[PDB]
Amino acid sequence: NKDKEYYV
Amino acid sequence: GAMGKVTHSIHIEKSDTAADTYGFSLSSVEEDGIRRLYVNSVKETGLASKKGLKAGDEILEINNRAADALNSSMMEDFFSQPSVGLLVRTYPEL
Repeated sequence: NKDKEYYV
Repeated sequence: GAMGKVTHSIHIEKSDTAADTYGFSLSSVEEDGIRRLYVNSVKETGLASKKGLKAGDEILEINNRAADALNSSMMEDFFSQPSVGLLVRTYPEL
């Protein structure tokens, strides 16, 4: 259950 | 082979990258009722890759703060900065 992905 | 987990820390700077991106993503997940942060989307030959990050690595701390003590306001503030420190927990690749 992923609720956000930060692309850095 | 992968038996126990290994914990290590790295400090990364945007000025050591070609295009001001570290080349990885952080996945915020709920896993069996528990909030966790994972490394994901590690670009081959990116800075995070050079520093030995792997997709699926658990992020235990960012800038000396436990992952479960972070919120989205802190996350955005942290990754707006020119550098960042991470404590991660991993298995040997093989």
